[PDB]
Amino acid sequence: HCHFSQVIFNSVEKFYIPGGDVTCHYTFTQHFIPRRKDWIGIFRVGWKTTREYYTFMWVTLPIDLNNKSAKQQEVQFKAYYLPKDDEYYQFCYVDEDGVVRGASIPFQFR
Amino acid sequence: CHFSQVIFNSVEKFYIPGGDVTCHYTFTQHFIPRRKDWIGIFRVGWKTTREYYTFMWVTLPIDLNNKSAKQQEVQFKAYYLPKDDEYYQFCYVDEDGVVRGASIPFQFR
Amino acid sequence: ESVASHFALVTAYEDIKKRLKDSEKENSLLKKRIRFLEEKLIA
Amino acid sequence: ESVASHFALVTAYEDIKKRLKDSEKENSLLKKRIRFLEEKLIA
Repeated sequence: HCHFSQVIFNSVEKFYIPGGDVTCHYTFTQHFIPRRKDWIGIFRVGWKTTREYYTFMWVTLPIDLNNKSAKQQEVQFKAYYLPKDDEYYQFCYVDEDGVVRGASIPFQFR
Repeated sequence: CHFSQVIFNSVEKFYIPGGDVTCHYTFTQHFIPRRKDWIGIFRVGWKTTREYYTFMWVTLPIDLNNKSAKQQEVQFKAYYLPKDDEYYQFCYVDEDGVVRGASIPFQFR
Repeated sequence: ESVASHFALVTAYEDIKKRLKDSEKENSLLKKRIRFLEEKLIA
Repeated sequence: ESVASHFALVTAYEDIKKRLKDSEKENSLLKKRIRFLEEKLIA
């Protein structure tokens, strides 16, 4: 299932402090081409379609899309947009065609 | 809700390896079991009903209107059971291949 | 098919989630007992 | 018909079941510690 692992989420925590901003670190695999309106969504575990996102951020692109060493990026979720319940959430990378290209382990805002 | 017409109950977290496994379930008021319905033991995360580790034909009830006879059981023989540490669950699959119920998961240890 | 497949996995995940919750609550009670006993070896 | 959603849930289920196993291992160690403390304090 390498088609849904073309983006890898790095150093995801089990718990993010409620009320704080969250940095999401991701790595594009070697041959994956990110597009400008790709996005990282925060999804409650168990989601059926990408339209159930809790919140999202557009992808941070490297300015050098051909550099194999610039593949590690991050995006910052502001606390204002984040959940403050006890549900399990994960990061999902969704490309412009709506395909999930990566999914993280779950975490809670606790 | 079509996947909840069969309700499993008394599902243990662990089934003793080497022991026959009793699977307990009930039907919703409308549901009618058919002769080639079956209950599979599936590895959690299965993608099609083809992937069952083993199965049993549903136990045909001898009278399905009694209030003192709603409980159903089917028995899985120990020698067909998983012998690794993966999580498994029961799924009821009817004659047409529709999953009618899925249990909470268990391991064989 | 993929719908029943997903539903069945949600069913599995929801129960393993509940078990983890029960396990954290026991973890928290066990630590409360330890702290109570360790207090008895400070006074 | 896409199976991406199922893959995402497997990823999550896989990690929660690992956290459940670790949480139960830790609870077993906390029970051992309690037993040691109770043998020391309650005779």
